[PDB]
Amino acid sequence: HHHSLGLMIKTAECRAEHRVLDIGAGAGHTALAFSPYVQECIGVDATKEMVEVASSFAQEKGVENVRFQQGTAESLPFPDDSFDIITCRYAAHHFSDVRKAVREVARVLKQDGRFLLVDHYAPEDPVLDEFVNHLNRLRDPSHVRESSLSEWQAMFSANQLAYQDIQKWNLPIQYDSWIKRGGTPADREKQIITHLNHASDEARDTFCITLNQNGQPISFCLKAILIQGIKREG
Ligand SMILES: C[S@@+](CC[C@H](N)C(=O)[O-])C[C@H]1O[C@@H](n2cnc3c(N)ncnc32)[C@H](O)[C@@H]1O
Repeated sequence: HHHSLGLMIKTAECRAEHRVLDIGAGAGHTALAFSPYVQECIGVDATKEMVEVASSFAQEKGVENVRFQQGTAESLPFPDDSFDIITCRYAAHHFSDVRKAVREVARVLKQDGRFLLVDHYAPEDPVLDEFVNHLNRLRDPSHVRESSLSEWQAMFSANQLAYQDIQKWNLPIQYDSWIKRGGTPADREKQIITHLNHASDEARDTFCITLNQNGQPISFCLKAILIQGIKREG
């Protein structure tokens, strides 16, 4: 995943003196990437098991200035106007209330502070929408929703956040490995496979469905993007 991550560093326009907050931080890859360039990274993740991974991994790469902690995006501990940068990467489709999360991002971000949000997203067409969302709840039962770009813009505007699409790009997925990494049972996998085999034309177009002649999926694409948001006023 080095591309999404590099873009954020290019787009973030770091400063020696900045403080960074990585939300849904995971094994903490974003949080570490930033570390050489900013003062301090803080990262939150909901699962405690992930805080530990993150924090030991930090230690393993011996970086002093990043630290992880447990919490949720819908309720960040931190004070208002207390970060220059916030990163959120392939985590939002997991939040149980993305509306609130943005509101919190808004709160805790400083004025003219930047929100670098990377994720994949539903196309505007609701039918294509369901398609890509249903393909992912099937793979990952923890998948809440990948909101659409209209939706992201409406949320940004709703929170005095100035929306800019830095760059889109298709996310190739190699079906076979995607399944492994995701741990899915062969029950669900059969539903995934039916799903991909009965794709509308529009669907197998928009998501690059490539299949073995036996119906067995080779590959497809998610729609990745990097929105950047900047806290202005209302
Ligand atoms: C798939 S990981 C994303 C990868 C990671 N953020 C990175 O940049 O490398 C999604 C993360 O979201 C966390 N998560 C799920 N719901 C959350 C929530 N409501 N608030 C904060 N984190 C959440 C999970 O623990 C998980 O680590």
